[PDB]
Amino acid sequence: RIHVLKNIHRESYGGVTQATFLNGQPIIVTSGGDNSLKEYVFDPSLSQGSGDVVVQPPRYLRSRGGHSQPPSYIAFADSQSHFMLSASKDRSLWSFSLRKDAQSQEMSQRLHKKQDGGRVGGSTIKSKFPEIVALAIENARIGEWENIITAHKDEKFARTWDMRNKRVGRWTFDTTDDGFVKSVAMSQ
Amino acid sequence: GPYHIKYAKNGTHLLITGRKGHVASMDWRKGQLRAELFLNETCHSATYLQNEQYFA
Amino acid sequence: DEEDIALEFINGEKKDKLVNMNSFTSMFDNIQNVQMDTFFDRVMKVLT
Amino acid sequence: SSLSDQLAQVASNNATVALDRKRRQKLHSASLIYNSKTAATQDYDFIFENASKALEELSQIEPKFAIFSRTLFSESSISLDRNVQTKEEIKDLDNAINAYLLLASSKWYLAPTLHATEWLVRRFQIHVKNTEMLLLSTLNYYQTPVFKRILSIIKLPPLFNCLSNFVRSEKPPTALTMIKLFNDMDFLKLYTSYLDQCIKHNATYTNQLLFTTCCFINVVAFNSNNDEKLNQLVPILLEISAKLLASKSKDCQIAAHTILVVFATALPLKKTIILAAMETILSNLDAKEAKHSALLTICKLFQTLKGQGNVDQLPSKIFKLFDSKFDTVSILTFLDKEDKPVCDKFITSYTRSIARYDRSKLNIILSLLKKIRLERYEVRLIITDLIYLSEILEDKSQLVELFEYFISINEDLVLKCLKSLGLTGELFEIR
Amino acid sequence: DESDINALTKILSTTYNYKDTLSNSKLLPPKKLDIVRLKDANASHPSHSAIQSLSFHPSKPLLLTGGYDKTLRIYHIDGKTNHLVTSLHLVGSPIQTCTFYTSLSNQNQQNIFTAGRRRYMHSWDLSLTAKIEKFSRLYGHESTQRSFENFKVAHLQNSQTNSVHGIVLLQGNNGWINILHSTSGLWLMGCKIEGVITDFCIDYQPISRGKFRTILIAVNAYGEVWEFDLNKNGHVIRRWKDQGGVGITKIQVGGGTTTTCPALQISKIKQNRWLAVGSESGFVNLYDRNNAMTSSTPTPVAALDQLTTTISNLQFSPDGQILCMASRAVKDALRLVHLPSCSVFSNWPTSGTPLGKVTSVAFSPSGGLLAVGNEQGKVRLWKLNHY
Amino acid sequence: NPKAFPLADAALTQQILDVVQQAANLRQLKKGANEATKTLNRGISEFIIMAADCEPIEILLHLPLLCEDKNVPYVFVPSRVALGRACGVSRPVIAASITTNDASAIKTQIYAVKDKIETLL
Amino acid sequence: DSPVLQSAYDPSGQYLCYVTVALDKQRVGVQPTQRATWNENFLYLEDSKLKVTCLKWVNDTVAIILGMNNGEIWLYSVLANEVTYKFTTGNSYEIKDIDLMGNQLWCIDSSDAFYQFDLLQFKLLQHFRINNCVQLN
Amino acid sequence: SLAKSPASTIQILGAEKALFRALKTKHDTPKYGLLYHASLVGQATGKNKGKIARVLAAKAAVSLRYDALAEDRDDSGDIGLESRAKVENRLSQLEGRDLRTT
RNA sequence: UAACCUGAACAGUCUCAUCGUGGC
Repeated sequence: RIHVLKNIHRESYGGVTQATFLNGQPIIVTSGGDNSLKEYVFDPSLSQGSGDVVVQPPRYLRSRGGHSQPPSYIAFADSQSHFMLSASKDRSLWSFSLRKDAQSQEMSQRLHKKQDGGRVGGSTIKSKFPEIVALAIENARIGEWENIITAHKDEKFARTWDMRNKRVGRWTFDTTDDGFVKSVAMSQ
Repeated sequence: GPYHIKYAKNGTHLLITGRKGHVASMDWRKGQLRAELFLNETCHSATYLQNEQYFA
Repeated sequence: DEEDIALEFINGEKKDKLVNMNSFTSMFDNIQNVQMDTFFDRVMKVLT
Repeated sequence: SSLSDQLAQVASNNATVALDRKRRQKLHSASLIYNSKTAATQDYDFIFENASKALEELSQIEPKFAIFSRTLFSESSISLDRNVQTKEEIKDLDNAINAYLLLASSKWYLAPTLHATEWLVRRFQIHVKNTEMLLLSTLNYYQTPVFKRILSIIKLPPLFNCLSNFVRSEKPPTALTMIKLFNDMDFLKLYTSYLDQCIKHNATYTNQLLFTTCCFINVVAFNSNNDEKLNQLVPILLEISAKLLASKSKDCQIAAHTILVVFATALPLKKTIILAAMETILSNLDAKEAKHSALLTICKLFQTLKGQGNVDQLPSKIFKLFDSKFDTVSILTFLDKEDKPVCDKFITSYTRSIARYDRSKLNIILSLLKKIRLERYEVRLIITDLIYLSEILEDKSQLVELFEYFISINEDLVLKCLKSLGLTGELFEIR
Repeated sequence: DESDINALTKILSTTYNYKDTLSNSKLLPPKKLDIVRLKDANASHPSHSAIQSLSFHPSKPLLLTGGYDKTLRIYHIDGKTNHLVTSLHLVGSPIQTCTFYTSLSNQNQQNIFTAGRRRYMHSWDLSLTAKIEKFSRLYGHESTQRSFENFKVAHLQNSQTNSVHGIVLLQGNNGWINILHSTSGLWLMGCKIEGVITDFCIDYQPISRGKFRTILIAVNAYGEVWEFDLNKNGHVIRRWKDQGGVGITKIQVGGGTTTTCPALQISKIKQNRWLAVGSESGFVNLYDRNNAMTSSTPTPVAALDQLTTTISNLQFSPDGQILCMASRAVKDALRLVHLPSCSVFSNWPTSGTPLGKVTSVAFSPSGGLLAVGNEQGKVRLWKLNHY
Repeated sequence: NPKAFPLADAALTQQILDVVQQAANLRQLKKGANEATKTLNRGISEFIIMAADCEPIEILLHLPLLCEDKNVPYVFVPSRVALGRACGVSRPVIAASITTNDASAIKTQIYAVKDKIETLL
Repeated sequence: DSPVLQSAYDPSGQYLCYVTVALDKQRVGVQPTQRATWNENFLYLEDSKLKVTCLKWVNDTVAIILGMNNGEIWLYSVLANEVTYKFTTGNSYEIKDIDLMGNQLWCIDSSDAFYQFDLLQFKLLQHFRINNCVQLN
Repeated sequence: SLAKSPASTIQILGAEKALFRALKTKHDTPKYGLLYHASLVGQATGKNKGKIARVLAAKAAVSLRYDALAEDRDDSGDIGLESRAKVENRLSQLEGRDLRTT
C-alpha cells in the first residue's frame, strides 16, 4: 500500500465520488459532492537507483472549488461588477469572479498578530468562524486598511477583512453591551 | 522568442539566440554554459568566429 | 461490583520503563563483533 | 525552469563521460587505493591485473567470486565501456554490480576486497553510477577509513543528504548522524528494500544485523514522542520484521525479535497484530538462541497489551503451534529462572488456553502458577474458567487440587467468584 | 506473475490503524494526555479573591469554591453553562478550606464544612435561609488549637457497633491533630507527632464485611511520618521516614478512597495504593503502599522533580492513575504525572494553558474532570476524555 | 556508616538543614566537596556539613583532616539526598560549606547551629 | 444560555420531563408542575457521549420515549427508574425526531430514513426513505 | 597531600607558571596541567579535552582520596575502574555530538 | 509581654542587574 490521502473530500457530502488517473500521467483528478474538484500528482522517485520501491507520496496540485453549503450572504465587491463576496453556512467567505471563474478565491482566515504582543486565545484545533449573518464592504480606502466588516452568528463581535489581500483583518469590533451583532455598516 | 540555433564547427559548443534578447553560448554536451547574456533588443542570429571564445 | 472489578484490573498494573529519545544511543559503541543474542539481552536490559 | 537548471540536469546525465583530457583526469583520479597523482597516471591494465590478483585471493577466501571473474572481472571488461551500451545492457551490468556489492559487503575488513572493488570504481564508475548500493552495502563500516575513502570519492545521493558535511573530512560520521540518516521515511523504504535483497540472496551477516537493528531501534526511540510518526513507521519496520523472521538465519531472526520487542514497548499495537506477530515468530523457529529470544519476545509482546481482552485464551491454532515449539518443560524451566522476567499476562493467557484446549495438563499449570505470582484479575479469570471446567466435565483430583491451591491462597477471592456465579456448598457438593 | 509465516504481512495489509481503538484500553496511555477545555466554572459569577479551596460533590454535579473574600459559592457544573446554584457570604470569616461531607449511613446529610484563620469552623447543612452551625469549642483543648485552617473530614467506625460517623481533623500547633465529631463537635481524640506538623491525610483499610479502619497519616516538617490507628484509641501503629525530603509541605494518598474521592457506600471503601510526599524544593517522593507498608525505611518508587518551587497541592485522580502536582508560588506550575509509570505527561499543560498561579485543584469523582483555581479568582475547567 | 564522626540526631539535623536552606537563599553556601575544601583552604567557611550516605565515604573523610587544622566545626547528616534538597539543587550534595559573613541576616542562626555543633565537636 | 437541553410537558401539562447535563452525562428527570395535587431521582445516561436528541410523552403506564443519538429510542417509565425497552434501528445514525399515534411510533433518521415501530409489539415494522427530502429534522 | 587537594588543583597541577601568570595579570588560565598526558585526554579532541580534563580530574580526585584515605582497601582497582567507566561514557557522549548541522 | 523568623509578601506609575553615554 503506497499511501492514503485521508479526508480528501467530505464524507457527509458523499466522500470521493469520482477519482481518475489522466492516462499516461502521474496526476489523478478527484471530485466530491462537496462542490470541489482536485488534482494530485506523483513526483518522480527520490532514490536514483531503486525508484519502484521508494514511491514518493502523492502531493496536491491545482484544484477548483466553491461553497459546500448554500450561501448565506452576498455582496458585490466593487462598482465594476467583477468580484462578489459570498458567505456560506459552511463558514467560509469566498470571493467569486463574474468574469473568469479561475479568479474565484477563498478569503483566508489566518489571523494577524496581536497589537500589543500578548497571546490570542481560541482553540488550538483551528476551525472556521461562525457563519456570517451580515457584511458591509466599502472599497474607498482599499489596500490602505481593513475594508470589509462582517457579523457572525451568535457572537458578540464583528470581524474585519481586507479584500485587497483577501484575508482577515486585525480588528474585531466589540458591541460593549453583551449583545450579539445584528447589523453592520461602514461609511464611504 | 524563437531560438536561432548555431553549433561550433566541431560540435562542442552551442549558441542559441532568442528573438527577444536571450543569447546563450554553452557546452551542450557537458552542462557548462559560458555566456548567458540578455540583450534586451531583438536579436536575429549569431555565429561563432573561430572558436567558442568569440561569437558575433 | 463491576466497578470493583475494573478497579482491581487497573490496580494490577506494574511500573514499566518507557522508551526515551536516548534510551538506545549508547549501543553503537558495543555492537562491534558481539553476538546478536548478546545484543538482544542488552536491549532487554534497557527495556526492563 | 531556467537554462542553468536544465544544463545542470544535462551535466548530471553526462557526469561519467570524459569529453576532454581535464575531465578524464579529474574523473580517473578518483581512486580507492592511491592518491590522485598516482591514480591519474595509472592504466586500465595495471589496475585490472592487481584487481584480478585480489579477486583470486577473495575467491579462495569465499568461493562465490568466481563467477564475477567469469563476467565482471574478465578480460573483455578491460575494453567494455559503460556508457556506450544501451539501457538493457546497463541494467544487466548494474545488477551484476549489485550482486558483487551485496556479496562483498561482509568482506570489507580485508584488503583484497578493497583492491578488487577498486576496479569497479575505476572501470565501471560505480562511485557515481551505482552509488546508492555502494553506500547501503558499506554503511556498517562508518567508523572505518574505508567508509571515509568512499565518502571522499563518492557523489552523494539525495537520500543520503546528512552525510554531506562528512565528505572530504578527517573525522568519521557519528552515531547520531547515522540515526539522523535512518530517521527518514524514504530512506527507511530504501534500506528495507536493500535488506529484502540481502535476505533473498542469503547474505545477511551478523555485523550488518547488529548495525541495522541498532539504527532501527534508535529511529523508534527518536520517534517515540510523536504517534503520527510512529504510525507512519509501523508498516515499514513490522514488514521488515516479517521478512527477517521469514528467513533461516538465527541472527536475523533475533534481530527481528529485537525490532519487534522495542516496537511493541514503544507503542501499544493491536491485539491481532501482536497475535499474528507471534504466529510469524513461531512459524520458522528452528534455532536455540532464537528460541530464547522468541520466548522473551512473546512474553514482552503480551505484557504490552492493554484493555478488555489482554488475557483471553490465545486461540487453538496459535496455542498448539506454541505447544509444538515450546513444550511444558521449557515454559516451567524458564519461569524457574532467578532473573525473574515479567511473564504475567502471557502466562495467564497460556493457562487459560490450556484449560480451554488441553484439559489433561492441569498439574503443570498448578506447578507453574505456584512458581510465579499473578495479579487479582489474572487469578480471578483463571478460577472462573476452572469453575466452568468443573461444570462442563467431571471434576477429578487435578481440578480438586487446583482448587485446594486457590483455597490455600486467596480463599476470599474464590468465594467472591463463586458468589458471583454459584455457591460454596453447591461447589463442595460438586467436588 | 501471481493470482490470489505470512500472518504478520497479512494483518498489516488489512489493518489501517495500528493501536487500541477506543474503549478496549480501560487504563490511561502514558506521555500524551487527552484533555479538552470546558467553560471556566466560576465564569458565571466571578470571585472577589484568590480561590483557596475547591471541592466537588461526591454524587451531585456541584463544585464548591471558596477564598479569602469570606464567601463560598456552589456551581452546577456541566460542559457549556456552569451556573451558580447558591452562594453564602459569611461575614468576618475568610475561608481557607471547604469540604463537601456526605455520610456513609444514609448518604443524605450533605454538609459543607468550612474554615479559615479563626477559632471556629462553620458547618452548613444543605437543604436547597440556610441552616449553618458553628463549631467553636475544643472540649478542654483550646490551647493546642488556635486556628481551624487546616482541617480534613473523614469517616470513622465505632468498632463495637457498625455505626459510622464523620470526624473533622484539625491540625494544631505542637504536633497535635485534634479529631472531633462532625455533628456534635465533641473532641474524640488527639494524636501528637514529634516535630512541626505540616500536613496529614486519611487512609482507610477494609477488614471484613462492613468494617473498615481509619488511619491518620501525619508528617513532620523534617520528613518522618506517623501512622495512627484511630478507629481504636488514637495509637501509633507505624512510624517511618521519607527518603530524602527536608522541607515537607504536603502528603496525599490515592488510588482508593481519599477525602477528595470519597466512598458513597461503606462496602465501596478501598485501600489506597499510592502515597505522595511533596516538598519545599518541588520534589515529590512517590511510595507504593502495596509493598511500602512493611519496610519502615521505604524507598520511593520515583522522586519527581519537574516543578521547582514549593509543592502546595498534590491530588490523586479517583482511579488513582494521575497525580497532580501544583505550586502556588510561580505561574503555571502544575503537572499531571501518570502512574504506575511515574512519568509526566509531556503534551499538557503547554505554554498557553491559562493555569495562572495555581492555588487550588480538584478532581471530579465521576466525570474525569479537573478544576484549577488560580490567584486571579478563576476556576478553569478541563475534561479528561479517557473517562 | 561507622567512620562518620559526629553524626547529628533528628532535631539538630533539622535545624542544620534549616540554616542550610536559608543560607542557600542568601547565596552563602558552597555546595559540593571540592568547593567545601576550597573554602577550607581559604579560611572563609563557618562550618562544614557532610553526608554519611556516600558509598565511598573516603571521598569525604579528608576534609575533616583539614577541618581539625583550622579548628572549623564539621558535622555529618545522614542523607545526601536531603542535603541536596536543602541546598536547593536537583542533585544529591555530598558536602556543603556555609561561608562567612558579618552583615548576614542569618548570622545569629549560623552561630547558634555552629555552637550546637561544637558541643559535640 | 439554559442548562435544560430538552424539555416537554405531558398532555394536560401536569408533569415536565427535562434532560440536563450533570458533570458530562445526560440526565432525564420528571417534575410535577404543581406540588399541590421534589422528585430527586433521575435517569442517568451512563455514557459521556450518548445524549438525548428528542423526547415524547406516551399516553396507561406513563412513560417517555427518548430518541438518542445512536439509532435508539429508549422507552423509560417514570414511576420506576429504568428504560423498560430499547428500540433500535439497524444503524448508528442519530435520530432527529419521533412521534406516536396511539401505539404506532414513527421516527426520522439523520440519513433521512423513516422508521416505524409498534409499541404494542416492540418491533420495527417499516423502514423506507423517499426522494427529494434529504435534510429532515 | 595530593588527596586533600580539590579536583581543580588536580586538573591544573602541572601548569603552575602559566596559571599564576594568568592570574597575576587578568588572563585566561590553562586547562590541562600535568593531566594532559592521560590516555583519555589523548582520546579527546578539541575543546572537549579541556572538558574531560575537568571530569578526569574530578574522578581522579575521587579515586585518589579513596586510595589515600581508605582502610579496607583491596588493591583491586574497583573504584578507579567504575570511575573510568564513568569518564569513558562521558567522553563517548561528548564525542558523539557534533557542532555541524546535518 | 516582647523581639526575631516564617506561609504564594519587590515589580504597570513595570522592578532589578550590568556595561556605556550626557549632565544625584
